[PDB]
Amino acid sequence: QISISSPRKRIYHNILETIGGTPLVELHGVTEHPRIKKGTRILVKLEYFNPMSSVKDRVGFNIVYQAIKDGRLKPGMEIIESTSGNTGIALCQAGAVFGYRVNIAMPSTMSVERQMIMKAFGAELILTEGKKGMPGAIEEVNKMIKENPGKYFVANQFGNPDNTAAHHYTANEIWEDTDGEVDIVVSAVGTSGTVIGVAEKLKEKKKGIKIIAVEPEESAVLEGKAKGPHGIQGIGAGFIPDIYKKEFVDEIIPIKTQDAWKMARAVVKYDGIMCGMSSGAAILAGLKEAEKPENEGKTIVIIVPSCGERYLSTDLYKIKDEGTKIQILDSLLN
Amino acid sequence: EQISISSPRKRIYHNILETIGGTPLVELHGVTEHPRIKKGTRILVKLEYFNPMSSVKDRVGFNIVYQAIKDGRLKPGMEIIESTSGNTGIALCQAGAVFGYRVNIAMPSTMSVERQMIMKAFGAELILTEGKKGMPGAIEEVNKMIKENPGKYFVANQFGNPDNTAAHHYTANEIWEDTDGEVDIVVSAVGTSGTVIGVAEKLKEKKKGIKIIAVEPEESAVLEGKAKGPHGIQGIGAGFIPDIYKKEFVDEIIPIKTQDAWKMARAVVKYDGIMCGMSSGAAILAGLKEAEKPENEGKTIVIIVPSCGERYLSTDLYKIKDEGTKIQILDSLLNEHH
Ligand SMILES: *Cc1c(COP(=O)(O)O)cnc(C)c1O
Ligand SMILES: *Cc1c(COP(=O)(O)O)cnc(C)c1O
Repeated sequence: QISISSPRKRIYHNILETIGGTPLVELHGVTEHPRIKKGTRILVKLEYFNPMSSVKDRVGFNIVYQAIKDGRLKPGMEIIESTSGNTGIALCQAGAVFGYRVNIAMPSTMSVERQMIMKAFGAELILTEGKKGMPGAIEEVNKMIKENPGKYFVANQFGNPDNTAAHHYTANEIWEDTDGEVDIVVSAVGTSGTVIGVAEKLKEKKKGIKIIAVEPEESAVLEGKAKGPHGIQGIGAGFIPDIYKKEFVDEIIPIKTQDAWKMARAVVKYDGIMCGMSSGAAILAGLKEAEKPENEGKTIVIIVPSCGERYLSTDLYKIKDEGTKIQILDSLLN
Repeated sequence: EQISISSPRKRIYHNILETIGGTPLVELHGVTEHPRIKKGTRILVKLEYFNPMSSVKDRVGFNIVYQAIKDGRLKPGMEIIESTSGNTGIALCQAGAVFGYRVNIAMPSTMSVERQMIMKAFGAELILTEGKKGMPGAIEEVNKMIKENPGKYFVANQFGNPDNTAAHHYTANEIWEDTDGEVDIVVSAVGTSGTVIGVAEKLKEKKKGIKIIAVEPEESAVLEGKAKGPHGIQGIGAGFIPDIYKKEFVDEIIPIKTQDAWKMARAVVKYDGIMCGMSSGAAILAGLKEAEKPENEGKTIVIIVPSCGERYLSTDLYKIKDEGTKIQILDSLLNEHH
């Protein structure tokens, strides 16, 4: 028997109130492996259920809403951030609701898709020199702040603890949804707001929970390697964010870009869940935990930051995989 | 005011299909700020893009496949087929993936390449038909395939399948529960008509006096008895009256111009921060038109929002950049006289 969702029994005052309370869903297709025991539970928390389909919805909202409550953002000021991704979308959504102008700086070469999304929300785009990358976008933001003191609130996603703090809700949802049974949480790391915010709130609930960060093998900076070229969009920032707190992270798992994409392909094919690239990374790390003998019967929760639809212009679904399901899962796990 | 985000669901879903439905009902504020709309009337949008694949059709793909499995119309060995280049294709692929059935989707080779990619990701077999022939070419090929392979295929038949309409009794129950029975008017832009009919069937059981409004393109006003015509409101205006349409359940039909549907959608995202799709712009505009009627003062108006704007980035939806303040834009959208 299969029951769909019941009424929410709420009228939301605006779209920001629909942020969070994201669903926790059992994996079955990709967990069908002789070495993963029946009792081991592998669950994915689908952050693309947020109104703009990513985990960053929580971040854009909390950063802006807190700044407004704080007086760090007040009438006549504008929001600014250098970002070409989900954070920019999330800031645009918050700014639209609150009635604050949003300025997003990114290299002109970037996501013309996400550019259009940001413009649709009424953002002013600051398109910087393509060859200078994100450093060039940050550079222009700093120049604008210098020339206009008092005008701008900078979101500062990698240094702002309102990022981290938003994920106390993420943690509370994992705790409640699992009835306190969660044993391990796996999170692919971009800003690190999720892994740290979740870790600190869950540790408050149960010290024994294992917290696993995931990063690209090609840019394993949390593990002390250097910034390198990789293809896992949304993670591998190439530095350790100021909001990172190593004390709260129990293990770091490196995942190859190609394996993350291949995992994401298997998850949509065998579970009907259209996860993004970083989710492929997290889920593979989670499956690797799930086959460990010391983890038999444990409840493993894996954060899924975004949906595959935001990746159609990428190479994510371009490579075809050879073999049967078990062949594909063996190739990922070996 | 205090802004509070959503509480935990307090559920572990056995699979992705269990996350379908129970979509949020959200107040509009920004686009309702016009002198002709009274403070007391409540204008709400039901955001069907909260479904796992971001459209109302998740309910339809699911219920069509599930009810067919339960009935025995779909059984092991058979494959699912449908000619569709829209959201129904995606919803069938999602259902097929979870239930473990092959899904065959037919569409013109030139139509929605992005959602072609989405469907293939889900493991669907794409039947790409001659571009110039359009959807009739796709329907023709599905017809050929089922004729040659009797018993092999289960046809979803979205425009004639009572399981489409039936799925919307849940949509109706959600509207009913979320409004504490206060809902007065439901506005739905019509594609298959599953939503407007299924909602009407169930709500008309709850209380007398709930006004059911269908919305269609001004250019293809076939429900109002006008002739089929070219229009740009993706997801609606099929050009015919679907077999599941029941005119007795519909109180009024509102035609909306393509250009106005787009402009409304642009306004909703900019002033309410809600990224609704094209057909949503049509439904919302119709809803605001209801909200300005004096007989509707203080009523609760519920507008179906079938899809999100991100599915429209390759269209002209956001290419036109409206000049003018919020009040000029809203005033220009409501200014038609009748
Ligand atoms: C932000 C993001 C992440 C990482 O989440 P953090 O909380 O920033 O570490 C992973 N994937 C995608 C697609 C993201 O946008
Ligand atoms: C299906 C659909 C509609 C219309 O809903 P019906 O229940 O088929 O009438 C409107 N917009 C979009 C984008 C759709 O996919």
